[PDB]
Amino acid sequence: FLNQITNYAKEAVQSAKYIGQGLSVTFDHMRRRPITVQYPYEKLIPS
Amino acid sequence: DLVTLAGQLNAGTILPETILIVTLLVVLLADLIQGRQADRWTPYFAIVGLGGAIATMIPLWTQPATISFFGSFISDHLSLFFRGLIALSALGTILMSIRYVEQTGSSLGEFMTILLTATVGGMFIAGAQELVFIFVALETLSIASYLLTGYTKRDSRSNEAALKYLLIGAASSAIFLYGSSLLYGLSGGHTQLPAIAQALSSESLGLVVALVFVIAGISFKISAVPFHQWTPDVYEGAPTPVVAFLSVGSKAAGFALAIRFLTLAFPSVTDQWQLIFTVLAILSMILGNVVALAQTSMKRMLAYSSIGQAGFVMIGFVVGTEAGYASMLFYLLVYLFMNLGAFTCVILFSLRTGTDQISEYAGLYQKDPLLTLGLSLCLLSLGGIPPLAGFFGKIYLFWAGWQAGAYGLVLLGLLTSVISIYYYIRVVKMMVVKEPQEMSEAVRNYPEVSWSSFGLRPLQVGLVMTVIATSLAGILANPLFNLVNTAVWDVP
Amino acid sequence: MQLTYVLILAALLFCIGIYGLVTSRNAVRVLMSIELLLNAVNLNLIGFANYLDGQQIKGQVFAVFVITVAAAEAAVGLAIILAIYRNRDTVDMEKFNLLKW
Amino acid sequence: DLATLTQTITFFALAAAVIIAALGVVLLDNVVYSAFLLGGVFLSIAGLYILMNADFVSAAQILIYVGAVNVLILFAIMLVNKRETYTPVPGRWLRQGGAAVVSLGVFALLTKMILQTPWQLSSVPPTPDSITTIGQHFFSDFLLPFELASVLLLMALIGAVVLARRELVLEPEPILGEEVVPPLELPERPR
Amino acid sequence: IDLQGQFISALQSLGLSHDLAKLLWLPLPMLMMLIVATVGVLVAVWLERKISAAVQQRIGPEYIGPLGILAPLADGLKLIFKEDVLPANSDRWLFTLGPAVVVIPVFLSYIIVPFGQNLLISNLAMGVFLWIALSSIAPIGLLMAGYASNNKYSLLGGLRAAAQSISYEIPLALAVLAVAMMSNGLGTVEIVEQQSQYGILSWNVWRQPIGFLVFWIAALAECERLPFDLEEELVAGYQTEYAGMKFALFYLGAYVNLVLSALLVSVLYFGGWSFPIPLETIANLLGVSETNPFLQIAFAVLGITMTLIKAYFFVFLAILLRWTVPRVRIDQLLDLGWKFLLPVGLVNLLLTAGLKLAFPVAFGG
Amino acid sequence: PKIETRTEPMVINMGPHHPSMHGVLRLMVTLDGEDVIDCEPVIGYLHRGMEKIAENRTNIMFIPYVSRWDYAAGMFNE
Amino acid sequence: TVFVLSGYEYFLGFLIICSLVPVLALAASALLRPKSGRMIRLTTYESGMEPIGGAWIQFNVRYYMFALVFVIFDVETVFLYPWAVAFHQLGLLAFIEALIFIAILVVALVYAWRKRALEWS
Ligand SMILES: CCCCCCCCCCCCCCCCCC(=O)OC[C@H](CO[C@@H]1O[C@H](CO[C@H]2O[C@H](CO)[C@H](O)[C@H](O)[C@H]2O)[C@H](O)[C@H](O)[C@H]1O)OC(=O)CCCCCCCCCCCCCCCCC
Ligand SMILES: CCCCCCCCCCCCCCCCCC(=O)OC[C@H](CO[C@@H]1O[C@H](CO[C@H]2O[C@H](CO)[C@H](O)[C@H](O)[C@H]2O)[C@H](O)[C@H](O)[C@H]1O)OC(=O)CCCCCCCCCCCCCCCCC
Ligand SMILES: CCCCCCCCCCCCCCCC(=O)OC[C@H](COP(=O)(O)OC[C@@H](O)CO)OC(=O)CCCCCCCCCCCCCCC
Ligand SMILES: CCCCCCCCCCCCCCCC(=O)OC[C@H](COP(=O)(O)OC[C@@H](O)CO)OC(=O)CCCCCCCCCCCCCCC
Ligand SMILES: CCCCCCCCCCCCCCCC(=O)OC[C@H](COP(=O)(O)OC[C@@H](O)CO)OC(=O)CCCCCCCCCCCCCCC
Ligand SMILES: CCCCCCCCCCCCCCCC(=O)OC[C@H](COP(=O)(O)OC[C@@H](O)CO)OC(=O)CCCCCCCCCCCCCCC
Ligand SMILES: CCCCCCCCCCCCCCCC(=O)OC[C@H](COP(=O)(O)OC[C@@H](O)CO)OC(=O)CCCCCCCCCCCCCCC
Ligand SMILES: CC1=C(/C=C/C(C)=C/C=C/C(C)=C/C=C/C=C(C)/C=C/C=C(C)/C=C/C2=C(C)CCCC2(C)C)C(C)(C)CCC1
Ligand SMILES: CC1=C(C/C=C(\C)CCC[C@H](C)CCC[C@H](C)CCCC(C)C)C(=O)c2ccccc2C1=O
Repeated sequence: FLNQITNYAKEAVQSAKYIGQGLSVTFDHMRRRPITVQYPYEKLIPS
Repeated sequence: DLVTLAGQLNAGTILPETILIVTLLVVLLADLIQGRQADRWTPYFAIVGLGGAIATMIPLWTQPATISFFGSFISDHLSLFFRGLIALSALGTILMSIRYVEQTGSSLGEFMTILLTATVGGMFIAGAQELVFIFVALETLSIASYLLTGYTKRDSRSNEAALKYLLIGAASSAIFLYGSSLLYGLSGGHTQLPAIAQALSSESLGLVVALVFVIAGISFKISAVPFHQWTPDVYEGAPTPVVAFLSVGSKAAGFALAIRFLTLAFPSVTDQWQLIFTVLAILSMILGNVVALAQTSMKRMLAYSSIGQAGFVMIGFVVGTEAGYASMLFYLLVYLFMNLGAFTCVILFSLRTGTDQISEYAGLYQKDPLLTLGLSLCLLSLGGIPPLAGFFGKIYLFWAGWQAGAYGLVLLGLLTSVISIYYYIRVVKMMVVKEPQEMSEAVRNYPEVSWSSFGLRPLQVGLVMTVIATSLAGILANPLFNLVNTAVWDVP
Repeated sequence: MQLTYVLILAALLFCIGIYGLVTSRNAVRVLMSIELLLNAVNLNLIGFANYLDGQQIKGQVFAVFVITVAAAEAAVGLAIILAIYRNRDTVDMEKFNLLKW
Repeated sequence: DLATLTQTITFFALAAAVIIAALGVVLLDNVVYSAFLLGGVFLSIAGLYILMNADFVSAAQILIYVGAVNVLILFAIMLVNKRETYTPVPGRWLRQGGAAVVSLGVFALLTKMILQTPWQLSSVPPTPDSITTIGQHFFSDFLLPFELASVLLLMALIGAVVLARRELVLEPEPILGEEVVPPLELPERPR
Repeated sequence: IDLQGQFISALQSLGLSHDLAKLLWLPLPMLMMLIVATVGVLVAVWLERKISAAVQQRIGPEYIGPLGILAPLADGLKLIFKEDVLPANSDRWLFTLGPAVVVIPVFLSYIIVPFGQNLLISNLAMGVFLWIALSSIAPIGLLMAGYASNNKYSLLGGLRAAAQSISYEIPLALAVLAVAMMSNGLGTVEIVEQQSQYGILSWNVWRQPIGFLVFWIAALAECERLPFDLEEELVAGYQTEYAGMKFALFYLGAYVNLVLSALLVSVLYFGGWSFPIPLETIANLLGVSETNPFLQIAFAVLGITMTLIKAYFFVFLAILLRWTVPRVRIDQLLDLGWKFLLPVGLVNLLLTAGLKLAFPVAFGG
Repeated sequence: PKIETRTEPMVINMGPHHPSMHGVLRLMVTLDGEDVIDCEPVIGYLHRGMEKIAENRTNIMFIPYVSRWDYAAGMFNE
Repeated sequence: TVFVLSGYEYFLGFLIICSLVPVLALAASALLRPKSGRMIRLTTYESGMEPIGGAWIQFNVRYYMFALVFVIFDVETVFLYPWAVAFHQLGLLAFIEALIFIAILVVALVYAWRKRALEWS
C-alpha cells in the first residue's frame, strides 16, 4: 500500500518538474523578438 | 495535562458515554475498512460495549452528588437509572434488529451508528441541566428519529410518514425553542435552572405563556393527547426495531426531561399545570382506550395502546408526594420489558410469515408454541394479570393516587383498564382459542420451526430472557422497590 | 430603537412562519417557513442578549447553535424531500393520503 | 441625534423589507421567487444583526444562510422542477380562514404578553469586541454541546449519504419464510 | 499630518454643526477608491492582452492610441452602447438583476484591503469574514442567471460552474484560519503589523509555506483562471445568452475579483507596506522622524509602491501561469482540490497549533 | 422559461457550426447523464455535387474543381 | 442601550454607492440604445438549427451531494473560527478537545470519501 503512495509522490514531483520546465520554456519564449509584420506599413514582396 | 484544571472540570461522571462514543468510532471504522462481510462480530462487540458501559455505573452509584462542567451536568441515581434504562432498551433493540436489518436489505453498521448516536443522546439527555444542552440533546434525538424513519429505501409508507413526522416535529421544536427563548428572556440572563428559578417568583403572564410553549414541545416527546397526531401514522410505516426503540427510549427521555426541567424550573406554579396534567391524562386514557377498540391492524393497535398506557404515568406526575414519582420509575421499568417482549414477538411473527394482520393470527397453537406462549405471557402482563408485574405496578400507582387525594383519576384509570382488557385479550383470543379448519391462508405451510440460520439464537434467547424476567418480576420484586425508592427522595 | 418593536417584529415573523407552515401550497415552502420560524427566535435571542444581557453574552452562542441546528435540519429535510421525487411522481402534499386509519 | 435618527430610519426600512418579503414568500405562486425573497429576508436580517451589536454572529449568518443553505435550497428547487396542474380541492377557504384566525390569535396573545410583561433595561455600555468572550465561552461554560453538535452533524451527514445513494447494484437475499421479500423493501406487505 | 482633521478644523472655522460636515467627507474617498479600481481594471486588461501577446511572440492591440492603452477604455465605452437583447422567456427583471446580484458583493468587498496605517477604509474586527461571506454570494446570482437564461446547455454549465465555485470555499477559509491563529486576530492591520515589525524574517510566507500554495490554488480556482468555465459541454458554460452590457459587467466583475485576490494574497502572506530594512533604523540614521512629514510622505509613497509592485507581480504570475499549465477537466480539478487542499490544510492547521503551543516566542503572543 | 427536469434520457443536439476547427456536422447525442449512449451524425451542408461537374468537362477544365475536392493537400487528386 | 463599536457608516455608505451605480449604468445603456428594445422575432440560442430534442434534464445527485458536504463542512468551519481566535491565553485542554473535534470530522470526511458520496464519473 505504501508503494502506491511513493508512486503518487513520484508522479506529483514529476508533474511539478514538468510545470517548472513549462515555466522555464515560457520565460525562454519572451527573449525572442516578434516575427510579425505590420500592415499597411511592412508589405510583403510578391514573388 | 494539569491536575487543577482536571479537578475543576470533573470529567469523571462521563465515562460510559465516552465508552459508547469510542465503540461508535470503532464500529464506523470496521464498517469503513472491512465492509459487509464483517456483520457477525460488530453487533456482538456493540453489545459488549453496552454491557461495559452499563457495568461501570456501579462505582458511580456510591458517589456524592456533584456538578460537572461548571454547573452543566448533574449526576444522581435518577440519571444513572435512566441511562441504564436507555441502555437496556438499546441492547434489546440490537437483539431484535440483528436479523431484521439484514432481512430488510440495508447494511447493519450504518443503522447501528445512528442507534448508538441516539443512545448517546439519550444518555446525555438523562441529565441535561443546562438549557442550550437540553436543546442540543433534544434536537439530536429528533434528528436521530428523523433519520431512522426513512430506512426502507423507497418503500412508500415510511417516506410518507417521515415527512409528516418531520413537519410535526419541526413545528413542536419551533414552539419549544420559542418557549425556551422566552424563558431565557424572563430571567436576568442566567441559563442554569437553579439560577433561573430563584428570580421567577413574581407570577407574570409571560411565565405562563413560556410554560405552555415549553410544555407543548415536552408533551410532543411524551406524546400525550394534544400532540398524539403523529404516532398512528408513524408507528405503522416505520420499521419495527426503530419504532421499538422509539416507543420506550424517547418516551423515557421525554419523561426524564419533563421531571428534571419542571422540578428545577417551576417550584412555584405547580397548581397551574397540575390541573392541565389532570385534563391531559383524563383525555388521553379515554381517547386511547376508546379508539384502540376499533382498529384492525396489530401495529396500529399497539400504537394506540402506547397512547392509552402513557396516560397512566401522568397520574404519578399529577401528585406532589414522594411516592408518586416512584410509581412512574417502577412502571417505566416494567413497561420496558413488556414493550420489548411485545415487540420481539411481533418481529418474529412478521419475519417468519410476512404481514401481521389480526385475523391472520389464527393457528399458532400447533405451529410454534413458544412464540404464542411468549406473546400470551407478555400481553397478559400488559393487561394486568396479578401473577405478572404490570398488575404490581398498577396497584402501587392506584395506591399512590388514592393516598395523595386523586380519586377520580384512579377511578377513570380503572374504568379505562376494564375497557382496554377487551382489546388486550383479543390477540390471545385469536391465538389460543381458534380451532382447526378456521385459520386463514399462509399459516398451514410453516417451514422453519427450527432456527439455525444467521443468528436467530440471540433473537430467541432475548425473548426467553424477557419472558423469564417478566415472569420473575411479578412475584419477586423486593430489591426493585428499594432500588426505586432510593432514587426518588433526592427530588424536592 | 426599543426592544418592544423587535419583539413585535419577531412575533409577526413567527405568525408568518406559522401560516407558511400550515398552507404553503408546496413542501419546500414548509421548510422555508421553518427557517423563518427559527429566525424569529434568533431575532428574539439576539435582542435579549443585546438589551437584557451585559458583559457575559450567551444568547449569541445560543443563536449560533440554533443556526447550525437549523442548517442540519434543512439538510435532513432536503434528504427526506429528495427521496419523494424518486419514489412518487408528484410533489403535492395533499396527494399523500395512503396511510389512513 | 443624527446617528440615532439614521439608525431608526434604517431599522424601520429593514423591518418594512422584512414584512413585505415575508409576505412575498408565502403569497407568491412561484417557488424561485419565494427562494429569492427568502434570500432577501436573509440579507435584511443580516443587516438588522449588523445594526444592533452582532458582527461575528451576523457574519456566520451571511456565510451559512447565503452561501450554503440558500444554495442547497436553490439546488433542491432546480432539481425538482416539473409542470403540473394544481387541482381544486373541495375545501380550502375554511382551512385558510382557520389558519388566519389561529395566526391572529397567536399574534394578539404574543402582543398582550409583550405589552403586559415588563423588562429590566441595562444602563451599561457593551463591549467593543464580540468574538473574544464567545471564544472564551466555548470551553468554560458550554463545553459538551460543542462536541454534541459535531456528533449530530456526523449523524446527519451519515443519514443523508444513506438516503442520497443511487443503489445501482441488485442482489437477491436468500429465502427466509414463504413470501419472498423484494430487495431494499419491507416484509410487511399490504392487502 | 492629518487631512481629515484639517478639513474638520477648516469646516469648524467656516461654521457648521459638526454632523453634516462630517457626513459628506466619506463619499470623496469612497468614489476615489472606485475610480482607481476601474483604473486598475483598465490597467489589468491591457496588461493581460499584451502579456498574452508577448508569450505567444506577437504584439497586442495597436493603432488605437499611443500603444493601444485606450483599447480597454474603448471596449468599456463600446460595450455599453450595444443593443440589449433578450431571449424568448419570462422574468426580464430577474435576468437583468442576476448579474447585478453577481456584481454587488465583489465590488462591495473593497472596504477590507489596506494601503498603509491610515490609507484604508474599514478595519473593525473581522475583514476576512467580510471577504469570505461576501464572495460566497455569487453562486446565487449565477444560478439565478442560469434559471433566467432559458436554455438546456447554459443552465447545466451554470450548475457546473456553481458546483466548481462552492467547493473551493472551505480550504480558502482554512488557509485564512491558519494565519489568523498565528496572528491572534481577524483584522488585516494586526496581520500586516506582525509582519512589518521585523523585515524579511517576520514574513508569513516562510512560516506557512503550504498554506500559501493552498490559498493560491484556491484563488486560481475561484477566480476562474485555470478552470475554463466561460467547449463547455456544448459551446460555453454561462455564456451565449447575454448582450454586450451584461458581458461587460461579467468581464469587469471577473477582473475586479482577480485584482482583489491578487491584492489579498500578497496582503495576507507577503505583505504590502513593508521594507526589507526596518524603518526605525532609517529614521534614526536620517534625523528626527516623529512630526516631520517630508520623509513620512515619501515613506507612504514607498509603501504604496511596494503594494503596487506586489500586486503587479502576482497579476503577472497568475496570467503567466494561465497559459503555462495545461487545461485540466473540472472533475479532476474538484478531485485534486477535495483530495489535496483539505487534508494538508487540516494537518497544516494542526502543526500550526502545535508550533504555537510548543514555543510561543517567535509566534503571536 | 419551461425547464421540466424528468427521468427521461436527454438528447443533446450538437449544431453544425463547430467553431473551433471543424466544418459542418449535425451531431445528435442521446445520453442519460455523464456518459454517451447513442450518436447520430447528419451531413449535407457541404455537398456541392462534384460528380455532376465532370459530366461535361475536359481534363484542362477540371483541375481547380479536383483541387477543391479536398482542401488539405489537393495535389493527390490532381 | 448605546451603539458603540469601531464603525459601520463606511459599510452602509459603500453599499449605497455600489448599489446606485449598476442601475445607473443600465439606465444609461437604455437611454443610449440605437433605436429601442422589443425585438420582433424572439428566438432562443441554438447553434445551427431548430430545437428538435427536448427541454428536460436528467435527474442527477452530484450537485446536491456536493452542496451537502459543503454545508456540513461550512458549519464545521464556523465552529472552528472562535477556537482559533481565542487561542492566545486559553491553554491545552481546548486544543485537545478541538483535536477530538477535528478527528471526528476527519472520520466524517473519510466516510464521505470511501463510499459514493461524491463521484462525477
Ligand atoms: C495592477 C493593479 C494596479 C492598481 C492601480 C494602480 C494605479 C492606481 C494607483 C493609485 C493609488 C492607489 C490608491 C491609493 C491608495 C488608496 C488611498 C485612499 O483611498 O486613501 C483614503 C484617503 C484618506 O486616507 C487617510 O485618511 C485619514 C483619515 O483616517 C481615518 O479614517 C480612515 C477611514 O477613511 C481610517 O479609519 C483611519 O483609521 C482613520 O484615522 C486622513 O484623512 C489621512 O490624511 C488620509 O491619508 O483619502 C484621501 O486621500 C482623501 C480624499 C480626497 C479628499 C481631498 C482632501 C480634502 C481637501 C483638503 C484640502 C485642505 C485645504 C485646506 C488646506 C489648509 C490651508 C492652510
Ligand atoms: C487634469 C486633471 C488633473 C487632476 C488633478 C488631481 C490632482 C490631485 C491628485 C493628484 C494625486 C497625485 C499627486 C501625488 C500625491 C501623493 C501625496 C501622498 O501620498 O501623500 C502622503 C500622505 C501621507 O499621509 C499621512 O501619512 C502619515 C505618515 O504615515 C506614513 O508613514 C508611516 C511611517 O511609519 C507609516 O508607514 C504609514 O503607513 C504611512 O502612511 C500618516 O500615515 C497620516 O495618517 C497620513 O495623513 O498621504 C495622504 O495624506 C493621502 C494622499 C493620497 C494620495 C494617493 C495618490 C497615490 C499617490 C500617487 C502615487 C505615488 C506616485 C508618486 C510618484 C513619484 C515617482 C517618483
Ligand atoms: C516565489 C513563489 C512561487 C510560488 C509559485 C507556486 C504557484 C504554483 C501553483 C500551481 C498552479 C497550478 C496547479 C496545477 C497542477 C496540476 O494541474 O497537476 C496536479 C497533478 C495532478 O496529477 P494527476 O491528475 O496524475 O493526479 C490525480 C491522479 O493521480 C488521480 O489518481 O499532481 C498534483 O496533484 C501535484 C500538485 C503539485 C503541484 C505543484 C505546484 C507548485 C509547483 C511550483 C513549485 C514552485 C517552487 C518555487 C520555488 C522558488
Ligand atoms: C475521535 C475519538 C473521540 C473519542 C472521545 C475521546 C475520549 C478522550 C478523553 C476521555 C474523556 C474522559 C476522561 C475521563 C477519564 C478520567 O477519569 O481521567 C482522570 C481525570 C478526571 O479525574 P477527576 O479529577 O475526576 O479525579 C477522579 C479521582 O479524584 C478519583 O480517584 O480526567 C482527566 O484528566 C481529564 C482530562 C482528560 C482530557 C480532557 C477530556 C475531557 C474532554 C473530552 C470530551 C468530553 C465530552 C465527550 C463526550 C462528548
Ligand atoms: C447488566 C447486564 C450486562 C450484560 C451485558 C453482557 C456482557 C457479556 C456479553 C458477551 C457475549 C458476547 C460474545 C458472545 C459471542 C460468541 O460467543 O459467539 C462467537 C461470535 C460469533 O462467531 P461466528 O460463530 O459467526 O463465527 C464466524 C463463523 O462463521 C465461523 O465459525 O464470534 C465472535 O467471536 C464475535 C466477537 C466477540 C468479540 C468480543 C469482544 C472482543 C473484546 C472487546 C474488548 C472491548 C473493550 C471495551 C470496548 C473498548
Ligand atoms: C454475564 C452477566 C449477565 C448475565 C445475565 C443473563 C442473561 C441471560 C442468559 C443468556 C446467556 C446466553 C444464553 C445463550 C444460549 C446459547 O447460546 O445456546 C446454548 C444452547 C443452544 O445451542 P447448542 O449449543 O444446543 O447448539 C449447538 C448447535 O451447533 C446446534 O445447532 O442451549 C440452548 O438450548 C439455550 C436455550 C435457551 C435457554 C435460555 C436460558 C437462559 C438462562 C435462564 C436462567 C433461568 C433461571 C430460571 C429460574 C426459575
Ligand atoms: C457620490 C455621491 C453618492 C451619494 C453619497 C452617499 C451618501 C451615503 C451616506 C450618507 C453620508 C452621511 C451619513 C454617514 C455619516 C454618519 O452619520 O454615520 C455615523 C454613524 C455613527 O457613527 P459613530 O458612532 O462613529 O459616530 C458618533 C461618534 O462620533 C461618537 O458616538 O454611523 C452609523 O450610524 C452607522 C450606520 C450603519 C448602520 C448599520 C448598517 C446597516 C447595513 C444594512 C445592510 C443591508 C443589506 C440589505 C440587503 C437587502
Ligand atoms: C523607488 C521608486 C520607484 C522604483 C520602482 C522599482 C525599482 C521597481 C522595480 C521592480 C520590478 C521590476 C518588479 C517586477 C517584477 C516582476 C516579475 C519579474 C515577475 C515575473 C516572474 C515570474 C512570475 C516567473 C516565475 C518563475 C517561477 C516562480 C519559477 C521559476 C521560473 C520563473 C522565474 C519563470 C518608482 C520609479 C516606481 C517611483 C516610486 C519610487
Ligand atoms: C452467531 C450464531 C451463534 C452465536 C450466538 C450465541 C453466542 C448467543 C448470543 C446471545 C446473546 C449473548 C444474548 C445476550 C443476553 C443479554 C444480556 C440479554 C439482556 C436483554 C434482555 C432484556 C432481553 C450461535 O450460537 C448459533 C447457534 C446455532 C446456529 C447458528 C448460530 C449463530 O449464527
